[PDB]
Formats: sequence, structure tokens, C-alpha cells
Amino acid sequence: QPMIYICGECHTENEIKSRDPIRCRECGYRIMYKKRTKRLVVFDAR
Amino acid sequence: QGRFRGNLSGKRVDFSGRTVISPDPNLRIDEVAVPVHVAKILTFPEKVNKANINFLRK
Amino acid sequence: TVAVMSYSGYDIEDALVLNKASLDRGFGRCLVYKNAKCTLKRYTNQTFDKVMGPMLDAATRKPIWRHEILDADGICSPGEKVENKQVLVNKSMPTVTQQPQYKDVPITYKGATDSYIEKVMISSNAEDAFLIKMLLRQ
Amino acid sequence: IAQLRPGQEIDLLMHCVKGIGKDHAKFSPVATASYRLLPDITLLEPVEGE
Amino acid sequence: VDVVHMDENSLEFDMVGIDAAIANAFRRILLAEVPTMAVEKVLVYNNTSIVQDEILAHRLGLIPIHADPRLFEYRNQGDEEGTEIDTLQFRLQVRCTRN
Amino acid sequence: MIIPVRCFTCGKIVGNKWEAYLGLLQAEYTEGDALDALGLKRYCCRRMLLAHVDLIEKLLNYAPLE
Amino acid sequence: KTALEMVQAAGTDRHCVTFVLHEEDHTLGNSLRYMIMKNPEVEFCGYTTTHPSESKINLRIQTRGTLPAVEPFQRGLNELMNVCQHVLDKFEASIKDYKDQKASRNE
Amino acid sequence: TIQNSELMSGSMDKGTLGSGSKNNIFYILLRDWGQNEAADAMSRLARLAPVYLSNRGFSIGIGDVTPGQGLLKAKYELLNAGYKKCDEYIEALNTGKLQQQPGCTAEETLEALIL
Amino acid sequence: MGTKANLVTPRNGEPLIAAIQDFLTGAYLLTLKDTFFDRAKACQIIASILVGKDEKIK
Ligand SMILES: [Zn+2]
Ligand SMILES: [Zn+2]
Repeated sequence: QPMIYICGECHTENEIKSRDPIRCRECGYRIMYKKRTKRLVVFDAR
Repeated sequence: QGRFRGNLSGKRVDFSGRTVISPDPNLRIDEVAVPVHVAKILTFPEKVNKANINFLRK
Repeated sequence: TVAVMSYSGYDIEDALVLNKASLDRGFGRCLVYKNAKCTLKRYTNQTFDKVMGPMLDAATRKPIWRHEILDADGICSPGEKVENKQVLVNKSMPTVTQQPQYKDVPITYKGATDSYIEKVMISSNAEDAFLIKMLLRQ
Repeated sequence: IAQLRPGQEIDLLMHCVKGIGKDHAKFSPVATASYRLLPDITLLEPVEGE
Repeated sequence: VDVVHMDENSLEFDMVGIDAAIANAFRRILLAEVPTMAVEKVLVYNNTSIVQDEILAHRLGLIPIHADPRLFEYRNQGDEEGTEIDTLQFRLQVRCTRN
Repeated sequence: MIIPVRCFTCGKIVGNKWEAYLGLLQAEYTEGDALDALGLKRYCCRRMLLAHVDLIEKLLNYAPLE
Repeated sequence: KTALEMVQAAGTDRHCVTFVLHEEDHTLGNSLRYMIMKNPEVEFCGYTTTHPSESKINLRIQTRGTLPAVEPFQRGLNELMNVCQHVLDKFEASIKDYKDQKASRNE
Repeated sequence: TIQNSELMSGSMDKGTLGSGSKNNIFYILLRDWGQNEAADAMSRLARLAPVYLSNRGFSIGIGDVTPGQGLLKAKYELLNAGYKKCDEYIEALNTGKLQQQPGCTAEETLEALIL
Repeated sequence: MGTKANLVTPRNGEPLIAAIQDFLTGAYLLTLKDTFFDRAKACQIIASILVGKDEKIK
């Protein structure tokens, strides 16, 4: 129900909800990647 | 890129395509094999008359 | 494994004949990564660009087809596939040229074929602008 | 199949079907199958000495 | 027909009197028309490795499956679910942790 | 990246021979004897192990991890 | 849905006919040509893939006398089928004999 | 020699099928029997000749450009003879009389003899 | 501007649309004095042309 971002360097969940400048909670590293989606995808094995 | 050299002498045209070529001897010498993903885009306006109404309905 | 022979006449001027089974087992398989970036700048007025969520269909409680791949924060998600004319970052800007009015300027995926979003990077500069980079894959 | 590091996870679901080798090379049952004609090296004149 | 050698996963046998245009047919049927079972649909939940999803599905396609394919039928056009008769199903689930 | 499952040319399953190939190159075989002892007669199978670079052992040092 | 279509020649009544075989390739074409050319009433027999994108062969059969070319085509199919039956029987007998001889030795 | 569209002798070079010049058999078919027969003949040849060639087999290897013994003797003799005559021409220019060719200096005569 | 109506170049009157590599070598190795065919392989080579508009001929 919230959005959860993975930190770039230290691999922690950060949960950026407030309108903040982007910042890791534990480190000072300033790059976030989204998590992988929960829905399923179908690939052909070709 | 002025009017004369840019637009009067040689001007860009539509109803055209551009693809990499590859050989195929099984065609006659007066045939070219157009891909499907180009022939769905390039169109020819065929006026409806008595000879081809049943073709153009399909 | 290259044979040097003349085969079937489809190899006339420098052309070369491949093997279908070699192509199926993995020969020459290649990945293409592209980029799609969007910036969310803060203006001289105290007004900011914003990312709306997925505009749902109220009739079926599913998002519309042009917004199908979005997450709940308007930014597309890793793992899902994109087709032609879908949105990736649902940007909206102020038309200040009293309340701010927003027009939609989404960042759509122009492309011939389907892609896979691999990672979505979200970071900022010091000027409060947000940089969002996707990494597409075919 | 793949190779991992801690934190990474694979959780997928595969559907095997029946297929012939003409369609795709993953259905072919043989590693390779060939044939060669059985030779007969024959001698014209007798080979003696070194 | 004289079988000169045989073990697991291999065979070697002589044929006398057949012609090239029939022995070539036996070779081509062995390469391209004897059906087997192989993965086609890879339904992915949470792939977070470095091996990309496309390449992983392609590697899973090439793995031989020991089903005896005289017992199964061809899946029809479409029919993404499948039934008891015309499919198998394999489930892979690996999570990596520190020792 | 990682070893291919099947040889590109013939079709023999080569993707299980890799961990045995490095194990036989820890015990100081030559490559010419190791590829024979693994049982790759055709040279199309032999180039799958003789020419393969194992990038994923060195790409996994750069993956993010807890 | 029909996989066999018979295109006759322009001026000749049924003794020079071209068999279009859908959903085949060189596999059946070469073996069937081999079993047709053994029939001594066939003057000409040979196939061709129309285009490699398509799975067709055109198997032209031209007979000598007055018999129509459907009969050498049918005799070629039946003779190829009986060859495959005999090969299957002899091969299964040889496999059973090999397994029996190996399981009888070193016991 | 083609007579009544039956090849009676001789093989088809470039000079009989290729795009070089006249006496092309397709040019004969163009001038005597219309465009349609020339185009049908070119289509039939382009259809037929690979079907023969890909079942003949036609290949080139390092054994096809390797030199035999009869070349490796003659090349050594030719290089020794040519380098001797070049050395005698160099010596005839620098420290003696060199027979000057008409219309040029002596060094251009040396260049012409060495070439 | 058809292919069949422009078989000869306007420069000197020599043809341009003609055979090229692997069609010359095929016809040269077909028309040596050495080659001979049985009835099977001769029928197999001749039958490659029976396609297209030459499908109806004897
Ligand atoms: Zn951090
Ligand atoms: Zn191999």
C-alpha cells in the first residue's frame, strides 16, 4: 500500500512517502531503484 | 537549406520506404519482395468502378 | 562452424546462409538496451511538475490500456512489458505560461516492438529536480 | 541454469508441451544423427617391405 | 540390419541394401519430426537475478524433459491454460541466502 | 555470460560439463585431455568449453546484495 | 484443408500432372521420387520446393503411354509404405536380438 | 555454338551469359524473340544453376592456393636472375656507363629498366 | 521503366541484366564436356524450373 524503493548502494527498503529530496535512510547515497512488480509476466521459450 | 536548393530542386516525398536488401533468386527478374510490415503501411488509392467492386468489398 | 561452399544460390553477393537450429539454440542472440529519461523540474514560481497515478476505468476497476503498466505512483514498473503507445512516466506540467492548472505531457514509448523494463532509477539534483531513468530491453 | 547471490530469487513456472523439431530446435530428440557409407580400402599391388 | 554397438543414450547400426533417398529420410525424420517435450511458456514471479528474464526462459526451453511423448497430445491453437492431456508443469523456486 | 545449455552446432548438452571442466582443470589436466575425459568428440562441442568466458562469476561481484 | 492438389498440364489429358503436396518438404519428396522412378512407366519425375518460406513441393510426373499419372503416384506411395513396414520389422527384430545376446553374455 | 536453342559445343563463359558485352545468349533472345523470352530464360537459369551447384559442391581451401614444388623452384631462379640484372644496372649507373634511353635522363632509364 | 524493357544499357547497347557469380560458375560447371547425368539426376535438375508461370508446361 505504500511505495517502497530499494537503495542503490546498500540495498535497503526506504519508503519514500514525504515530498523529500531523495536520500537513503541509513546511508547518504542518493539513488533509488524501484522494486520488481508483483504481477506475473509470460515469456515464450523461443 | 533555403527554398531553391532545399525545396524546389529535390523535395521529400511520401509513400516511400527504406529497408535492407537481401537476395532471392526464386523470384522473376521483374519482381521485388516487399515485406508485410511495409505493405500494410504503403497504400494505393484504387477508385471503385464496375470491374472491381467485389474485390474492394473484401 | 563455417563451411565454405556454394549453397542454394541465396548467397550470391557476400550474403551468407545461417542455420535455423543454431539460431534457436543461441547463436547470435543479442540484447538491446535503450533508455528513456524524464525530468521533473521546479520552476521559478513555487510550483512543481507532478506525476499523477493511473487513471482508472471506474466501470471495471482496472486501469485503462494506455496506462496499463503503471505502478500506483505513476512511474512504470520493472518486469512488465511495454507495447507501442503506452505511458512510462505520467508527467503533468503547470500551464502557468489562481490555482495551478495541469496539462498532460506523458513520456510515451515510441517503438516498433515490445520491450521489457529492467530497472527504474529515481534520483535528484540539488535544484530539487527529479531525474527518472528507465532501462528498456529487447 | 542460472547463478545467484544472496537476496536474489527465481520463482517461475514452466509449461512443457509436445512439439516437433521442424518448428524449433529444442524439440529435437537427437544430439546428432548421421550416417556414413561403409568403406572398403582395397589394395591394387602388394605392399611389402618398408 | 546389424547393430554393432549400443549403450545408454547412443546407438550405431548398419543398414545394407536401403538407398540414399530412404536413409536420408530416416535421418531427417530423426532430426525434425520425432516429437518430444520441451518448455514453452515460462510464467515468471519475482525474477531478481542477473540473468535476464528472456535469456532465462530461453535457457529453460533447451533443457530436455524425460516425459515419454507418445502419451501426450498437441496443444490446440491458443488454449493458454492446458489440460491433463496436453501439458506438463514444472515449478522452480530458489532463494539464495548467506551461510 | 553463462555457459550455454546446448552446443550451437550439433545439439549435445554441454551446459552440465562446465563445473566438471573447471574441476578437471584444478587437478592439472591439459585442456586437450580434459575435453577428451569429459567426452566431447566433435569439435563443435569442444569449442563450447574451450572458448567460453565466464563473465557471470565477475558480473555477480557487482550485483546489489543485502 | 486439403493437402493434395492436382494441377494438370495445359494440353495433355491426365498423363502429365503436377502434384502439389502441402505440408511436406524434401523428406517425403526425395523418398517418393526414388520410389516413383523405379516404376518403368515413368519417363520424368522430380520435385521442387516452390519457395523456402512455404512448405510445398511440386512433384511433376510424366508417363510414357496412356496410363494416367495418378497410378504411378499411388504405386509409389504404397511401395514406400511397404518398404518402411519391412524396415521397421527387421530393425525391431535386430534390436531384440542384440539385447538378448548381450543379456545372455557375462552372466 | 548454339543451334536451334541446343548447345552443340563449348562452355558458357562470362562472355556468353554474363553482363559484359554482346554475343550474350540473353541478348540474342532479346533481339530476336522479344523481352518476355529473355526474362523467362534469365529466370530459368537463376532457378536451375544453384540447384545443380549446391548438389555438386564447390569449395575453396588453403590447399587450393598453396604453391607446388614446380613453382618454388622457378620463383627462386627468377628472383635470383632478376636481382642479378637489377644489381648490374645499378652498378652500370653509379660507377660506370649506363646506356641512356632516348627522351629522358639516366635515372629515368634506370627506373624503366628495373620496372 | 520496367525491368524487362530495360535489359540493355543506353551507353553502348550491351546488356546489364544478366547472370552474375554462382550463376556463371553453375552454368560453367554444368556445361563442361566432363559432366554426365543419369535419368534420375537429369530429371531432378530439369524439374527445378517447373514453378511459377512455367508450372503448366510439359
Ligand atoms: Zn544506502
Ligand atoms: Zn557440439
